[PDB]
Amino acid sequence: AMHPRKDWYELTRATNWTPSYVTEEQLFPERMSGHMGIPLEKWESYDEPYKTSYPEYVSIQREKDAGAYSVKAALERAKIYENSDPGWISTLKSHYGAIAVGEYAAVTGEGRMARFSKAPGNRNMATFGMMDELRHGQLQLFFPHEYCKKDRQFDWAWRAYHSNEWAAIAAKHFFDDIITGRDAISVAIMLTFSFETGFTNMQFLGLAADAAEAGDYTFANLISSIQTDESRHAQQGGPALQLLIENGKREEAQKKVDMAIWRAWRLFAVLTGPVMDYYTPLEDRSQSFKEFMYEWIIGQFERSLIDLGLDKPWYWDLFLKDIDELHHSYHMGVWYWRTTAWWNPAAGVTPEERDWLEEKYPGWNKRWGRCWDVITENVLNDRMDLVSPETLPSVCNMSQIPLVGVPGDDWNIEVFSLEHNGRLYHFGSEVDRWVFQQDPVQYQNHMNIVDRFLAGQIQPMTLEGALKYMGFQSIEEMGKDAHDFAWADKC
Amino acid sequence: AMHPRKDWYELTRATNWTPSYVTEEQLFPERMSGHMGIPLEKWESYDEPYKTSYPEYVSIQREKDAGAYSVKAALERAKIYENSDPGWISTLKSHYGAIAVGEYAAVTGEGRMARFSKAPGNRNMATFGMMDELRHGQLQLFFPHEYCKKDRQFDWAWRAYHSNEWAAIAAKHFFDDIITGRDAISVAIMLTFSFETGFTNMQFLGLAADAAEAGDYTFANLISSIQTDESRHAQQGGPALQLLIENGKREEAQKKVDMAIWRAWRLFAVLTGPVMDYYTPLEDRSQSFKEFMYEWIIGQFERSLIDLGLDKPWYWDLFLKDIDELHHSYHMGVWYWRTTAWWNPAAGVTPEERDWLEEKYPGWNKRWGRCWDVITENVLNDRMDLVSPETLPSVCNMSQIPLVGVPGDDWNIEVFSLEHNGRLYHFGSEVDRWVFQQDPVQYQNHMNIVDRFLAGQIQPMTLEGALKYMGFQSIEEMGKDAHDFAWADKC
Amino acid sequence: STLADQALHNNNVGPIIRAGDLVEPVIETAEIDNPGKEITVEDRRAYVRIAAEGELILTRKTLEEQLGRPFNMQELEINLASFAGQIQADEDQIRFYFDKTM
Amino acid sequence: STLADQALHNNNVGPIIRAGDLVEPVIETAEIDNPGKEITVEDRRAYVRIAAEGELILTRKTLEEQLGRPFNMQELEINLASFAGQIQADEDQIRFYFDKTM
Amino acid sequence: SFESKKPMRTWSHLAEMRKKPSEYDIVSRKLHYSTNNPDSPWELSPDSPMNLWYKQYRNASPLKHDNWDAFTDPDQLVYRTYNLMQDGQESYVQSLFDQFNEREHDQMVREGWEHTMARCYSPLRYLFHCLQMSSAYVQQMAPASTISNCCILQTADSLRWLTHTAYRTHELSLTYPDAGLGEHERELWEKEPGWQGLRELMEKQLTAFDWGEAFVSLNLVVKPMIVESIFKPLQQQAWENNDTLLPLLIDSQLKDAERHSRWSKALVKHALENPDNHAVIEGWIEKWRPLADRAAEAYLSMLSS
Amino acid sequence: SFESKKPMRTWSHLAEMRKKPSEYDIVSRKLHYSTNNPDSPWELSPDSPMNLWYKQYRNASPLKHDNWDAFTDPDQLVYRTYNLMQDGQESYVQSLFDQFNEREHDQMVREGWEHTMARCYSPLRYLFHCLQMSSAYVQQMAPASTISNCCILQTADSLRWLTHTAYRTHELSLTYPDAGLGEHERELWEKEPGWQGLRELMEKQLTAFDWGEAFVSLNLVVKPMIVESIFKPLQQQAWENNDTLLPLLIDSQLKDAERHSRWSKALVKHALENPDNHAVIEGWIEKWRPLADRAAEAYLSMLSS
Amino acid sequence: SAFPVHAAFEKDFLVQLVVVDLNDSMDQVAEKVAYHCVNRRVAPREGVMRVRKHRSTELFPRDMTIAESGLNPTEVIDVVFEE
Amino acid sequence: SAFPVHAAFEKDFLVQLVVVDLNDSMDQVAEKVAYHCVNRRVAPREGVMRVRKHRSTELFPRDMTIAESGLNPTEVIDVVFEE
Ligand SMILES: Oc1ccc(Br)cc1
Ligand SMILES: Oc1ccc(Br)cc1
Ligand SMILES: Oc1ccc(Br)cc1
Ligand SMILES: Oc1ccc(Br)cc1
Ligand SMILES: Oc1ccc(Br)cc1
Ligand SMILES: Oc1ccc(Br)cc1
Ligand SMILES: Oc1ccc(Br)cc1
Ligand SMILES: Oc1ccc(Br)cc1
Ligand SMILES: Oc1ccc(Br)cc1
Ligand SMILES: Oc1ccc(Br)cc1
Ligand SMILES: [Cl-]
Ligand SMILES: [Fe+3]
Ligand SMILES: [Fe+3]
Ligand SMILES: [Fe+3]
Ligand SMILES: [Fe+3]
Repeated sequence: AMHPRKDWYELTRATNWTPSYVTEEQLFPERMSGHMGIPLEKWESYDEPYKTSYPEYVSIQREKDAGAYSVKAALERAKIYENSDPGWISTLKSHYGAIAVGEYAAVTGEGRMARFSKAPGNRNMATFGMMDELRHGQLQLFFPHEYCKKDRQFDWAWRAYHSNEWAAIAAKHFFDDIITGRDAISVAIMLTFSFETGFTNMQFLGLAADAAEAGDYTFANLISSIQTDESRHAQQGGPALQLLIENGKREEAQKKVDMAIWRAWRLFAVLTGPVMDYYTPLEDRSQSFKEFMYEWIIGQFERSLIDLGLDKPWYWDLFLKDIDELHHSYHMGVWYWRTTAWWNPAAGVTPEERDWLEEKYPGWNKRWGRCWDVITENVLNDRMDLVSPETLPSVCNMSQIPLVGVPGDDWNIEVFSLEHNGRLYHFGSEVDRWVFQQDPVQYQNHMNIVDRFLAGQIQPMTLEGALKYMGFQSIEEMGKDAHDFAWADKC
Repeated sequence: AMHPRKDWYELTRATNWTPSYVTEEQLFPERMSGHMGIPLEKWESYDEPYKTSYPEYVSIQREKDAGAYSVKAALERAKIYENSDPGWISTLKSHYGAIAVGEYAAVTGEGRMARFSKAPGNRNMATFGMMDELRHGQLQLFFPHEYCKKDRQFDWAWRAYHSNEWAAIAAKHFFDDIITGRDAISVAIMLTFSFETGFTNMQFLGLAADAAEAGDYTFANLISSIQTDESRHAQQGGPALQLLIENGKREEAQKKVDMAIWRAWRLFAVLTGPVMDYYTPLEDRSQSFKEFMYEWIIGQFERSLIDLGLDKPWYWDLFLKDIDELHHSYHMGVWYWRTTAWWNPAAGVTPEERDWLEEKYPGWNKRWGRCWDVITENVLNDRMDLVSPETLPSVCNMSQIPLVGVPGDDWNIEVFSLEHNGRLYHFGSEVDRWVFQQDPVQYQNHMNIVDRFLAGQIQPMTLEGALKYMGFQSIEEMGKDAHDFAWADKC
Repeated sequence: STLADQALHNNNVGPIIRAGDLVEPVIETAEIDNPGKEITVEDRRAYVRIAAEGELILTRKTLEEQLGRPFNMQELEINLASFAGQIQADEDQIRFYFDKTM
Repeated sequence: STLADQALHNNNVGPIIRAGDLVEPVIETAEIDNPGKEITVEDRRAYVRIAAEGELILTRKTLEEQLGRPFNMQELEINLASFAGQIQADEDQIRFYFDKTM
Repeated sequence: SFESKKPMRTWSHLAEMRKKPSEYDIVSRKLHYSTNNPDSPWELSPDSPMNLWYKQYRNASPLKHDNWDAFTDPDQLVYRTYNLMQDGQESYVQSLFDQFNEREHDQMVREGWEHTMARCYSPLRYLFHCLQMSSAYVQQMAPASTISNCCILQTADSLRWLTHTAYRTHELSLTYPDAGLGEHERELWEKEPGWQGLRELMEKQLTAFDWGEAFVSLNLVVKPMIVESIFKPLQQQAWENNDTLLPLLIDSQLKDAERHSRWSKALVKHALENPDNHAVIEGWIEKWRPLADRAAEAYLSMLSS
Repeated sequence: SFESKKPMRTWSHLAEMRKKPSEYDIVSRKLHYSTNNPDSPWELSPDSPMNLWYKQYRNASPLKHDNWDAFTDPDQLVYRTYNLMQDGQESYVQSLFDQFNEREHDQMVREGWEHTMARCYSPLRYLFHCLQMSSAYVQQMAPASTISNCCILQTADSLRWLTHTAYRTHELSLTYPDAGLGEHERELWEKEPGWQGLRELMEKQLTAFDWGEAFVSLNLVVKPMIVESIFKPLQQQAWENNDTLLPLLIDSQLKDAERHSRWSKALVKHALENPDNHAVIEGWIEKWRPLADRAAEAYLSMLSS
Repeated sequence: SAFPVHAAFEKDFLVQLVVVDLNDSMDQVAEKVAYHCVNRRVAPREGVMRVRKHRSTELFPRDMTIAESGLNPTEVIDVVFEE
Repeated sequence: SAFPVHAAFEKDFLVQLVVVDLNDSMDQVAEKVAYHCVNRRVAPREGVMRVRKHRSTELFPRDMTIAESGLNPTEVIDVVFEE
């Protein structure tokens, strides 16, 4: 006979002890632990709601991978690369590049917890979380690797995090802030709670629905299997939050959640936003970016956050306005400066798409449409010099993404600037400025790509010099219009 | 026969015309008008909900004053000055000083509207508002004047706004920002809507209830008659807000409301807070400061603001926490530095009061009570040097009130600092810093009393030098403990 | 904030009448002119807060009867210290009301 | 924000099941194990969002019957892509639930 | 050191007065704290927009005096006594309106008078509102509270006259519904030649932002012209056309106008204690008088045609 | 200028390899971007707390090499193959647990063995969790992903051993409910002399923050001691006390331990390509060995008493 | 005497780095910004381009140079059209 | 070599202006702040007073002077007790 896990599970997490040969603070230093002075004894109350055990984990994970790899192997000849709309191919390229090596960096967030968390259940669940992120890093290198021989832009699945390309710096500045650059408890709250229960569902399930509509089952099957792991290890955050609140640290907990959600939001608006409303073929758009936001972030995540006893973030109304607006501008910038991307942005502004955009975001044509009208005219008249940039965008010193606003008929744009230690910084929102002021030692001496350009670090100071600095190795790697402007024929 | 006002009222506000000999912008300059580019024609839709006409106004106002003065005359021999608890007398002294000449400054806010508003109904209602504030200024000089011959601290009903005393600078920095220092539309929204429908009910009706419990009917009758005027002229703001929203200026309107509410709040916490929970005798406390806040600001004002289509301010949760906390600290500071006030603060910490405080603010004794325990010990042991200050408090560069936090068992204090044009500023909240960043040209070269002290403007640099700078003219005028420490006998 | 949320989520409208000869006549009038609305009254000695859900009407004619002397609607200003709700007022009555339901 | 307020004010709980052999068995099981709760299903092709108000139980025993093959509760992890509500799970069942009512 | 001092019988600023302070003195004197600090009128950044406006259009006015605060309204009106006085005047006017309406006064005016009213009387609501707006401006800019208080009451008087005009415009339209009474006044103010001199004068007066020039152009040029060239000529015309109500109404409005003239002249007397002010005042009167003169001439030719 | 280049058959960093890249190479190699910029490991302010931690305890380690990334796990394990291997091993262990329980193995151990288990075996859950925590630390600090991957799998193995111990502690308590099995292990770890050398060793090893010293103290000192002085002696004692399950369980755990020894030795071989590393490694071994020795001595005397 | 500013052009969707000259007039600043906006993402139109500090009400005079303006390098300006 | 700081003392209700000296140690800074807090509004207690930049985690060394600290005049410090 075997004994059920409930009868012996407590012993697997009876691992806290009273140190004697070193102090508690030497063994769990606040800079790496983030216990906020809460004593060890209080951490034994931590109770992970989504448990597993070693023998179950290896058995189940063996099954998960056997299915992911089997489906990939079976569909190799389905001609996704050759037959898919190029905007769908650019979606894969952007996903693997923005994600693969970030998953592997998440191993380190989980390791920070496995060593430095004072909660014994957290240390064990983080050990499984370490393994999960290893899985995800290895899957999302293995899957795009077969496309290396087709297209050098697939090399960026590996290369992106090793470059100074603008989107890679935006990703690393975010992941290094929430995942690898803070104490274990900050990781629990910012990564496992805020990011992994909140935003990743957009990219790993939201996008999966579009992938299935697009007939790319290898990819939809892969990313939904990955999210099954996230659903487990993401449940490390809630119990940590509950404990912090119980021990008089609600305000500190709330501030960490509010900061992580905003930082995550600006990044998803630049990656997932343009994918969902522009790169994905109109016929495959399961829901709009905003509709998916309302399902996953508002209906699901925010409701969970309220159930746990936290408050809506101070900037809630700002956030909602941003959902209607930000990514349309981000898409425009990514497309206009496409040569600096490692994927091929699709413009997504054929009349049929513009009608969908108008239905999903009433007022769209009088705003962003005004800019696309000028761009479309230039493309039709073959004035191509006017469709490529000859200067840099101004860039947020938090998000590392350009400073944007609403264009067209009710033009409004606002930059939020700050002097700090004899330096002028610029932010894309009140909230990004606020994040900086929350922890200036984290950020103060960081230089964004524009700051580096102005400081002489990028030589020559030309578009070409910037491209070489950003890590581009051949003419083929630079982003182009996905359809080589064929969309203009429909205008 | 006479014709009813409804049949001829429209003609009293058919006063907009199309200028020809000067431009519309010359006649209504944006810096004084604040029309935000909204054309004249759109302002004719403005419809004041609380109308009157000249012949009704003079008749009704004649009656209002005949009652206020008759009651004062009839109760002159009631011995309020001699028989009232000295904390009640200090409440009168603080009220008249903080208020009388501010009412008269409000004439100018209403005049700014009567000349520069593009809405014809607003210009006429502001003309009555000009008259109303004249009334209030004149009443609140006339009423305390009889006490000049009893007590020089009553001279401050006239003198306060002419001084550099700390509370007078806090009042003038606020009223000059919301009343006299901005365009007509800013006045409509910040003064008539935010301040006059929101906060003044606390001081003119909240306090009136305490005055009636205290048996001071001259004062309760006076301030409630004054608020009858406010209820009319305060209704200028709502229609302006509705129009701004209709004409695509919701965000600008919302920001102005959010700024004015916060600025008003910090001032009421310093004046009305200590009055309601400490100076007013325990037996006369109709409700606590927090209870009155929940009735007037949350239940009444915020519900009105939502009905008009605005949103709860971004800082709502901060505000609610502040209600539980801020004024206890402000009271402590005003009492500790009492010598710099023109009234006599009552400590309000006898055991019976401390029990009420604990009931109204659970956790009070473990926080502020810790400080009062030390103070009380010193008073009992006649260590009086330890009950008077030998340095300055640090002061907010927005509110002009000291930087405070929660003391005692869960000590927490936070200063929000800012570098701007080579100068370091300090604020008492995230919101006060935010207000500064909203309009730095309004504030940047202002120096608070501490800034002036450090710059050599206050000579000698001593407590006595500071007192002379603040306008004190005799030893009797400086604030003392209201009960000359008799409260310690109950401890 | 549970307390604050509940404080905010009201639809209470009505006059706040300062102490004096209009207090009882206005309470009586609120009852008469809003049949089938419950009227709530909070007495704060210097003023009384009189409310109903969503809408509260005071008619000049009823107020005159309850007060017991000739009364013109504009005279209520002598004693109307504040009010909850938006206001609509003419020679015949005053309506306190909200557009929204919370 | 009217739209956002209404989106937030839900008490929906339940599994999000990725495309595969568990979709229909879980929908069937949700119906059977929560008699007298309405079950809502939103089909997004790559996943299905299955919900009930306040609480949704899945029992191993019912799931095994609906799936048609031997099944241990931990196996649901292969196909549980996400979930709404807090989770309580053991060898016999899984409960999705909220503490609060919005 | 701080010395002991006894309670004063009145405010510290009045404690040296010879005579016992009046109600007027106690509630009206030295209330603008915005004149205390030349470098920042208002308790804000010294270069804030409204600080700069006040430093430019009040502090730096050519009209100069070392004690504007010493100015005294010759009528010594306070809010309380103003309402007592005006309630009496308005009650009288309302009683006239009531009785004249009972007698059907409007029915018996000379043939065609309703048309003269529609053209020369009812558009005065525009002119009167301009006086109202302009009075409010001198209120907010004047460098002493005792001056500003005169302006506040003057603003209220201008609204009084506007309201009389509105009421009577409507009333007259009831007897004469086919004269455009209450319908065509804006068109007339904007396009009728007789109104153009007036409208040009006021649009320019309203854009004179210096407090001294504002006061002089309004109170010493515009307002005496209205008494001479509008109020009195209308009374004359009403008498020739059997309108016996209009002369009585205008006589009540003239009591207001004569009070505005009294405080204006008291202010001139106070200002001329500084010899420099004679040239400053004279030059503004000469700058503004031709606009005023052309205003009056065009109106009278419209009225007498 | 930008030249045209053809697609590569593999990642750009592997494109020069002689042999076709394996699954291991593709998914494991050169993934720490945090080693690219010596002045800021992480994409934050170069003086942020974690940048300073990494510059101090990784970059500035005395253990030095110009290409840590070239390190190769001799077993070339990836997540997929690790789970295949361990699912086989764990299935075997679960099958042993099931069958031995059916045979009532625990009932037939020598008299008193349950007490030796309660004292010498069940508190190992503490020691094993320390190995787990420590492996996680070397993972997060190691300067190549191929080293870190060995540490991740080693962390998982340490949790495997902890879990075996928990399961068997509970199971044994069912036959022997009066030996404090599952009740007194923390007290023993904290106060029992035989555990004190071990607990002192691990508390100090866990506070060695230099990645090289962490690796050497954990993998070259602590872990070989556990094989020699804990695992093998327990198998011997189990055999003398008719516990036939424990030797079989320990043999499965020893396969893990021998794999950790293999990658550790491969790393030493790679590090010793730099002659400076011999003295660095030797000196850390000499620093740590006496604590390890005293750990082992106290344990064995507890076990054999 | 290169002078970097961050410039937001009326009706455009972003702020861009534009490198102007210390002795450029506001008229010349406006033209250099427009190069990177008008006919790229912003439709051409009649009127006069003016320069202000970002979010300001006050426009700089057209003939004023950037050195005379007191602007600092990397400050944000708007380029808008007179109403 | 007067040096103004703004100082928040542990358990007190406010931040105060305290004028220290450029060459004061953190130990001496702590004492000068405590003068204005301990036995006025804060109960005396055993332990060692330490100085940090306001809201910081890092304490300055006890022997470090304010000149060596890199603090600027009018910056905010906390004075707290070692745990
Ligand atoms: O490269 C870019 C990305 C986003 C924007 Br917005 C502009 C440029
Ligand atoms: O000169 C440059 C033009 C465009 C970019 Br992007 C960078 C440099
Ligand atoms: O976010 C960025 C987009 C483009 C450049 Br160039 C720099 C940053
Ligand atoms: O004078 C003071 C007023 C308030 C505080 Br808090 C401190 C001092
Ligand atoms: O030296 C001083 C002490 C206290 C104050 Br308040 C001002 C100056
Ligand atoms: O708000 C203040 C209180 C006391 C002083 Br001293 C200065 C400012
Ligand atoms: O028309 C009105 C009647 C009464 C009041 Br109170 C307000 C306005
Ligand atoms: O114990 C569990 C059973 C099933 C799941 Br899914 C998670 C935990
Ligand atoms: O202004 C007016 C005075 C009395 C009446 Br009746 C009408 C209007
Ligand atoms: O770790 C374990 C493996 C198998 C069983 Br049965 C129990 C525990
Ligand atoms: Cl903010
Ligand atoms: Fe992952
Ligand atoms: Fe994850
Ligand atoms: Fe008032
Ligand atoms: Fe008012």
